[PDB]
Amino acid sequence: SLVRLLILKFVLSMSASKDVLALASLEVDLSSIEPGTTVTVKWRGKPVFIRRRTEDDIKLANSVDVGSLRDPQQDAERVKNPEWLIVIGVCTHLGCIP
Amino acid sequence: AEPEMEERKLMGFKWIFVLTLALLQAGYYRRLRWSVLKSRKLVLDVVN
Amino acid sequence: GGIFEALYKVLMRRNSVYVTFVIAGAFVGERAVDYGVHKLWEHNNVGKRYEDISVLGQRQ
Amino acid sequence: QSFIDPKKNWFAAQHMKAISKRLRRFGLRYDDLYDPYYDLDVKEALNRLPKEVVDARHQRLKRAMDLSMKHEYLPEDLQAMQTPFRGYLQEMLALVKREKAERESLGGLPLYQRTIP
Amino acid sequence: MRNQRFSLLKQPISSTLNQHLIDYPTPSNLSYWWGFGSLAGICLVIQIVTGVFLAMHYTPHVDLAFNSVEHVMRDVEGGWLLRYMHANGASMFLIVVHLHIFRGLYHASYSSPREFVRCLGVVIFLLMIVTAFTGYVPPWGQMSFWGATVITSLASAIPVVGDTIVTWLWGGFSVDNATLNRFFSLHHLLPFILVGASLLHLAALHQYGSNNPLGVHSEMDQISFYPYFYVKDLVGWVAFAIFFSIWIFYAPNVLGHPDNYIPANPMPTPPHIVPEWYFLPIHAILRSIPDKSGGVAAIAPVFICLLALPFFKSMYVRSSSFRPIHQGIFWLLLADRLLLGWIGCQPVEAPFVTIGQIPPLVFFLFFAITPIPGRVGRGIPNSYTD
Amino acid sequence: MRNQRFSLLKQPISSTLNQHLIDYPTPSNLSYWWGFGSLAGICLVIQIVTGVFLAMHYTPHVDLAFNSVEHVMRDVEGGWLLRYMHANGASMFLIVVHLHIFRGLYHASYSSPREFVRCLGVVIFLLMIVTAFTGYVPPWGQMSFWGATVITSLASAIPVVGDTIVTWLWGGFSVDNATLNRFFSLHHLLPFILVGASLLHLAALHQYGSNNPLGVHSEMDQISFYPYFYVKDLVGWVAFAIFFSIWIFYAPNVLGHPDNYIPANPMPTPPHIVPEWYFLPIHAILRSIPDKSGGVAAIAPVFICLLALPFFKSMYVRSSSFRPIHQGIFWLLLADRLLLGWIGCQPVEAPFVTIGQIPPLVFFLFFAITPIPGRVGRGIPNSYT
Amino acid sequence: NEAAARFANGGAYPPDLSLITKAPHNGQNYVFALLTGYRDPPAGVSIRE
Amino acid sequence: EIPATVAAVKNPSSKIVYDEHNHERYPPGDPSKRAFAYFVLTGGRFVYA
Amino acid sequence: IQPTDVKAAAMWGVAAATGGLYLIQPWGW
Amino acid sequence: IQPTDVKAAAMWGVAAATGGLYLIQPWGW
Amino acid sequence: KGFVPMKAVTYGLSPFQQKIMPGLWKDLPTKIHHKVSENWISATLLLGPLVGVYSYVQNYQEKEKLSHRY
Amino acid sequence: EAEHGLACPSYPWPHQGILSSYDHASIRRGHQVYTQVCASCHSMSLISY
Ligand code: HEM
Ligand code: HEM
Ligand code: HEM
Ligand code: HEM
Ligand SMILES: COC(=O)N(OC)c1ccccc1COc1ccn(-c2ccc(Cl)cc2)n1
Ligand SMILES: COC(=O)N(OC)c1ccccc1COc1ccn(-c2ccc(Cl)cc2)n1
Ligand code: FES
Repeated sequence: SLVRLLILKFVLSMSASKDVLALASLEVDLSSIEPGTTVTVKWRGKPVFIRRRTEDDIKLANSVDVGSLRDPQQDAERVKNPEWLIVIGVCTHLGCIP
Repeated sequence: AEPEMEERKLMGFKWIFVLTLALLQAGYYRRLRWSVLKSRKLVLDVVN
Repeated sequence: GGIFEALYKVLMRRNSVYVTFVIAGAFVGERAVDYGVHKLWEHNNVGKRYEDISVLGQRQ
Repeated sequence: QSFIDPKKNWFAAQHMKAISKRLRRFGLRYDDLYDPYYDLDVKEALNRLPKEVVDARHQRLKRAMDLSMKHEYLPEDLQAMQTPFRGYLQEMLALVKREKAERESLGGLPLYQRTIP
Repeated sequence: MRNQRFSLLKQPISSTLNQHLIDYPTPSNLSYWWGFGSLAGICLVIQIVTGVFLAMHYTPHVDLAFNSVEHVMRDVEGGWLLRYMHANGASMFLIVVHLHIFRGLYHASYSSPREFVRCLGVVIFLLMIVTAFTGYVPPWGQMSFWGATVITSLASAIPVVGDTIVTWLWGGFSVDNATLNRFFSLHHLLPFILVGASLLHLAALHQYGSNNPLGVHSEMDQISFYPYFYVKDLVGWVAFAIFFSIWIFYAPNVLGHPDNYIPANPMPTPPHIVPEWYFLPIHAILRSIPDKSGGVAAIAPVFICLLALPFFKSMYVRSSSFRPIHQGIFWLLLADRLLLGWIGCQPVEAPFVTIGQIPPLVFFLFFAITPIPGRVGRGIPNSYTD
Repeated sequence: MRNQRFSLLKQPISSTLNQHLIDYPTPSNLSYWWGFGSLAGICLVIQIVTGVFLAMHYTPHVDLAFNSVEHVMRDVEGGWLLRYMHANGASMFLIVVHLHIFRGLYHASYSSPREFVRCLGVVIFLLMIVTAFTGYVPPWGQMSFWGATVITSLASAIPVVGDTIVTWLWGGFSVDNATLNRFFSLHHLLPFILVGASLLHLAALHQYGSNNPLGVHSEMDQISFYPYFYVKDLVGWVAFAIFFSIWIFYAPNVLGHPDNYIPANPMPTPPHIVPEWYFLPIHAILRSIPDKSGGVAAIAPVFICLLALPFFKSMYVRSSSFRPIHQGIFWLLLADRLLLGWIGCQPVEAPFVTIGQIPPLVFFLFFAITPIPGRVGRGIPNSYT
Repeated sequence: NEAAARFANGGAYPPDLSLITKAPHNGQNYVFALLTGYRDPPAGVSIRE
Repeated sequence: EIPATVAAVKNPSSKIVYDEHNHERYPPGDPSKRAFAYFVLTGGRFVYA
Repeated sequence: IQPTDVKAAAMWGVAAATGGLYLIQPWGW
Repeated sequence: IQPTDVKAAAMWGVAAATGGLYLIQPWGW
Repeated sequence: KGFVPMKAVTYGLSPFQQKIMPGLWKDLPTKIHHKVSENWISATLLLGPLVGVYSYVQNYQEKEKLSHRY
Repeated sequence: EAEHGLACPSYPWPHQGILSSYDHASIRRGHQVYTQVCASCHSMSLISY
């Protein structure tokens, strides 16, 4: 039990602090741009991506094979608007902003 | 960007020159300690 | 060849004099080479030093 | 098998004379490359051999470590007198290994073991 | 013992230094390829002494770290020499160890009875990689941020405890001041583990001695270490200090990236993220797999097939001087580790996706076509016999 | 060697651990006073492990150092345990080593053939003092500033160079951010020199073995270290961890000063500048001389008369059990090192100027009245016969 | 600050020039050729306002 | 046929031949180059100081 | 004895004139 | 004999699982 | 551990009876021809696959650059 | 082809060489180009007076 207490106390102090967890949820605003361009604004420590894509982009966009996707899901559920797309700007692959 | 470039090129000429003199001393010192081995004669008995 | 026996004649049959010659010979040699680098430098660069500025004293 | 015999194959009769050329310049035989520190069975095959056969091996190995320190080869008089591939070790080493495969199928502790480093 | 004294080097206070550094018996035909091991122990002492003086002027804080490195370069007496010796000195420590490893593959130095000497050195190569990576973050430039992001997020493809690994390594939700402060504490500690693992790696070689360029039993012609292999190691420490002085005084920024002179900005990405030259071969294998969880699982079989070389047996000839076929495979592997380093600094596009998938296959066919000469080769004395 | 293998502990991979930690021959009558040496090697490992985790959250800057220590105490998971183990753990490392040293003076363990074991341990005591002093500055409170000022300016009384020594140690004209940054770099380095000097100090004892409570030649009755002196050393590591846990959980600030909770201000002076309890005897000798250059020259003869104990010879009896007069001088020196510690936390006034000048004299009369029993005592077998 | 610097320049930030010859590749021939390199666009390229 | 190492202990000849592939010898009747060998080893011990 | 005296003195005048040879530095001579 | 060697030896694999979740409770996997 | 019983006769000269330096620039044309007529299949295996791959990449990149131009 | 830029040529700067120095009268003139044309929108912030 003494080896149990010590090893857990040294490894749990590396996890995350009470002041880092206090900055984990909040509310911020954006501004306007024209259809098809890019501008980002910051939330906690990372960006918020951006698209309002045009009428030529209603094609080459969503009617591509659903069985050729690494994970298959409709475009209609990731969008909440018929032409806008703005979602947290970090790639799910390796944490890089593309 | 580089305010040290003149203090740097003058220190590097002094010590590359001085170190190519210690390389000529150390190749003489090496070939002097190894000359009794490199010229010895040895007879052994075996043929093939 | 007579300078070679005569230079060993006087100094190193001893081991404290010898340490004088390698310490004190490290100085005359370090000043003989610092002098020649400091005169090949100001001969490749004429007209480029700080004291060769024609408007040095006068900013106003 | 069928790809290693040099009197049937052509690319094994050129691998054979490449090692034969390189052994003659140091005056070594192919069995002198067998180390009693690599394989503990090679240490036993050399203790069962006559003293005059092991002594000629130790003198061929000293002549060759002397030629590679000096960066030279045997002179060409002595290179025509060399016999690589004339063996002294392969038959005694097969006998020691055959006796060890019999002591294991029948139970029985090994006669010599390797030290753990 | 004896009844009264004799030479003072044979006294107990200096016996471990006498019998292991002065009177130690050495094969007499060792070449200059046996000189890169003491050269690597000098490169480790240079990094410790230079880094202890660099840490008296460095501040591990995200608001103060980039400006502490420019304060050393500009306001500290001789401080530009202290930094350039340390940044370029980590490139000299990797050139010397890479030429050390390729000696041991040519002369088959991993073989019996020297398996523990090989396996203690694969652990040393792993501690060197972690130390150089974790220390490249303290300057806190644009390549010190976007290189710690690309590597620490690669542990998020491990099954389903791996999302709890990355946020425990980071100390938060991204790379930030909790990550820069703990990368500094581990960087003072890991060079001192590297010292104790190098003295242990040398006690394993002084149990059987050294190998030689002929590969044979060598106990009939052996001389002592002093003065014979001390004065030819001294020719190597002076030829090294000339080569090291053309990187400090005349080209101190050739071996780096310009992007580490921009302070770290997490909103834009640099156009191309390339590591230092000595991480380029494992960076091209890691990007060659089109799945990410299979990319971490191609780095661990690099360190598994290295750790499992000395345990295949049937090979009585050691040196590549007498082995004409395995000698031609050595020069064909060295051409592949230099082609994998070229690929690792190119864009991920055509044609570098095919030329970066075949050399990871050829690199892993070296460790499977070694033991097949351990079978076909042991029937040579029964065929070539005269 | 043998022809095939046997017990695996007698293999080369574990010979140095077998013959020095398991099968090593030990005198059979060793008491519990021979237990404080492995206890001091555990206190050194606790300080290294706790400090490596403390340095992942500390910032060595004068604007950020005091607030990094309160961030550990308040926002890091279990961080108050990491600090209290490290601050109180430096007091446990000095209690254990002080009881170690007084064992070696009672049983005369410095004597032949064990002179190199004594002299390697005086070097260890010097590396422990520099490490604890240099580490008491990183919290950057009012006693971390006015203690580094009182000690580093004491080198300004060394002849002609002097004032060039102090401005090179400081990095400027006062104690400031150049001094706090270089005190942090040396503090990560000096515990790892202390490790290599402790393994060297143990190779010198395994050349002749250990002394015993009777002081005699002991090679006719000796047992092995495992299991006999391992299981009675384990009784000592559990009695220690109880005593160490009443300083972390129930009294974590008794052994410190309150003034180190005020952030450092170089304009006012605290009313009384007192060090930690384990520096109080050498602080009373240093303030006992009314000249300052003769104060630095009374600290260096403390470490000279320590390093020159094992080189007086004529003493064939070792243990104080059979020596009734030198035994009474041992208990009269221990009463003086506890009276010099009391004086070192008092004001510099009457009557503590006379009671602080006589115990520095009595402390130096212990190392001059040892060798005179090395002369009068060797004529005992020709008189009492 | 950096926010007031982008506002007076159309969103774009003009960098710090104390290390600008070390921060791009070929950094001395690049700053010379950029400042004396403003030309007229080729046929087919359009630029924003 | 006598062994070569046996026929060398029985014939102490005063005409000895060494190996002359790497070093040539000074012919017998020349002084020793000990003083020259000291002065080359001093000008490098200047440098290490 | 008496050689080791003077032979203590010759290199005792080396330190003196070897640390009088690394810090204060009249350098023309 | 030799069966009872392994018929013992695979329950220390499991004495070690009573031990492997004893302190860490590795949860997601 | 280190003993091989042996039988040999060795002769040796003194260091200060020989010529130390001149055996370096002795027959350097003959020394060069020996190294390059014996190590020419180990350099055709080291530079060969690198010159041939660099030729492929420069030809691939000079035909997708002239296919994007209008 | 316009994604990384055009490649700049190589100019013989007066401080390029193994024994070449800075032209100090050209540093003097370049501080005057900076302080009148450049300092209105660029900072240095590492260089003191
Ligand atoms: C900090 C890094 C290292 C240090 C200080 C070091 C030190 C040494 C030294 C001093 C030798 C003495 C003989 C010689 O120089 O050849 C040696 C031999 C050896 N080293 Fe290393 N080494 C290091 C890294 C490595 C690595 C990375 C490997 C292999 C993966 C390795 C494998 C070997 C082998 C196999 C030998 C013996 C070869 C022979 O004797 O023929 N070492 N090492
Ligand atoms: C006790 C040992 C060491 C200490 C205290 C230390 C300290 C430091 C410090 C303070 C820095 C930041 C200053 C700077 O950026 O130049 C740094 C950077 C660095 N360190 Fe170390 N170091 C140590 C050993 C090593 C070793 C052994 C290696 C490599 C094997 C290494 C590799 C690096 C590298 C690559 C950098 C990056 C420097 C740059 O690219 O600008 N360090 N080190
Ligand atoms: C590698 C070894 C060590 C490291 C990295 C280390 C690190 C640190 C750090 C970061 C601090 C400042 C945080 C704080 O104030 O609590 C500190 C303080 C301190 N250290 Fe260490 N330490 C080490 C070993 C030691 C040792 C061996 C000793 C004593 C012999 C020691 C004595 C102290 C003391 C007395 C303090 C003052 C703490 C206080 O009073 O608040 N340290 N150390
Ligand atoms: C980091 C601090 C120290 C460590 C780890 C250490 C370690 C040890 C150990 C493990 C022993 C053997 C066990 C024992 O006899 O209790 C020992 C014995 C000894 N130590 Fe220490 N020690 C340290 C400090 C000191 C100091 C400060 C001194 C003296 C000024 C010293 C002098 C001695 C002596 C004289 C022995 C004699 C053994 C005997 O009397 O039988 N040590 N040390
Ligand atoms: C000196 O460091 C760099 O060059 N770094 O790091 C900031 C860099 C910079 C830019 C891009 C990539 C890197 C890192 O490249 C690699 C490639 C493989 N590893 C690696 C690292 C640790 C371990 Cl355990 C295993 C593999 N790292
Ligand atoms: C834990 O540190 C303290 O208690 N410190 O230091 C901030 C302190 C605090 C207030 C007052 C005095 C001190 C120091 O007291 C002493 C007394 C003697 N030494 C000493 C130090 C180093 C050397 Cl080499 C030799 C002698 N130090
Ligand atoms: S998001 Fe695509 S790689 Fe990081």
